[PDB]
Amino acid sequence: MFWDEVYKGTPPWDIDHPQPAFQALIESGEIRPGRALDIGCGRGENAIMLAKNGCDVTGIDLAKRAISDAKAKAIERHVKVNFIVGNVLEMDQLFTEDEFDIVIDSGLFHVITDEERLLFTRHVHKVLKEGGKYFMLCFSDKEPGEYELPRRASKAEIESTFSPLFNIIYIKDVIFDSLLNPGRRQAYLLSATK
Ligand SMILES: Nc1ncnc2c1ncn2[C@@H]1O[C@H](CSCC[C@H](N)C(=O)O)[C@@H](O)[C@H]1O
Ligand SMILES: [Ca+2]
Ligand SMILES: [Ca+2]
Ligand SMILES: [Cl-]
Ligand SMILES: [Cl-]
Ligand SMILES: [Cl-]
Ligand SMILES: [Cl-]
Ligand SMILES: [Cl-]
Ligand SMILES: [Cl-]
Ligand SMILES: [Cl-]
Ligand SMILES: [Cl-]
Repeated sequence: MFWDEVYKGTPPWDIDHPQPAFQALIESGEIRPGRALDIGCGRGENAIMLAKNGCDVTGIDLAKRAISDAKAKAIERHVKVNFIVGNVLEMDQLFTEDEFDIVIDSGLFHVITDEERLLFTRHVHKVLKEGGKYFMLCFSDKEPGEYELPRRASKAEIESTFSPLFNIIYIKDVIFDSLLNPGRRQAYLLSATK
């Protein structure tokens, strides 16, 4: 399918290190040891980073190629991570309620379609523990109107999407590392709690 196609090679988000915004959450004390889920984990850089910093990590992604490459990376780097092929819009059949202390989202929200957004928020909300944290990284949208392609998320769009089920702690300007020529893209980091 679609996501197997993009992993026939190295897509622009598929950097060889964890995203700096998530590394900084470790440095700032915001990500503390617990059970963590990386939704749309790709080839596993952020998930492995969380695992090397005291978390029990599960990563879920639609693309078997990404999951297979993520697993091999964890094996190479002597780290234990639970990498599984799966659909975040169906993960109620994979995880029970109130399971994860942390959910990280590095570019998944960015690709979730409008008609799947409410369902997406509900599934993320369901698998998080009481008091659980959701950290989401996306490209920032500060331009009036919605002509920009690919989509980018404004603070209003983020607030409108995640306020119904989450308490928003902050939406911070950050950088998103990319393989494309402006290798640093303006981005938002949402910190939210269940
Ligand atoms: N419904 C869904 N369920 C699980 N994964 C999904 C999904 N829709 C898209 N994805 C995955 O979400 C990822 C977005 S690209 C981001 C990959 C990784 N988080 C990184 O930072 O490198 C892709 O790997 C894609 O296969
Ligand atoms: Ca806009
Ligand atoms: Ca937008
Ligand atoms: Cl990093
Ligand atoms: Cl599916
Ligand atoms: Cl279903
Ligand atoms: Cl479970
Ligand atoms: Cl629907
Ligand atoms: Cl418009
Ligand atoms: Cl880079
Ligand atoms: Cl709640």
